Amino acid sequence: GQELSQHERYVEQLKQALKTRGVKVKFADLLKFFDFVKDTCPWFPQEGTIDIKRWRRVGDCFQDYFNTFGPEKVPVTAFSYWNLIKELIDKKEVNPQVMAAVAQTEEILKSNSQTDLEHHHHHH
Repeated sequence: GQELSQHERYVEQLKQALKTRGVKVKFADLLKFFDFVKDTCPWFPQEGTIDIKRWRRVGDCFQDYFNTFGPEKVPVTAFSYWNLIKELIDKKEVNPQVMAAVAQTEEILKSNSQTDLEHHHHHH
């Protein structure tokens, strides 16, 4: 999430995507959930493929994790945020603003790693 928020070319396309839905959120607020998919689905960037057929599994994952660890561990808003990206990818075919961002995210996923740098802190 905060990783993608630093890639300027992707940020330009996301400025269109955040705005076009009319949802009043900051980039920090959106990309917070992009961090959440990496932490819950470490295999998603390994597939390096961003299509709704792949993205549906991310929500299935949040649902499994939600039933196992409760709403205090996974928020119900994670599904709400997830739904926003779900419609964006499902209809990327008529949304070139996000389609370019889908391609850019795949490029960045393939260029990056599941883990890099001293992320020596998990839990709280």
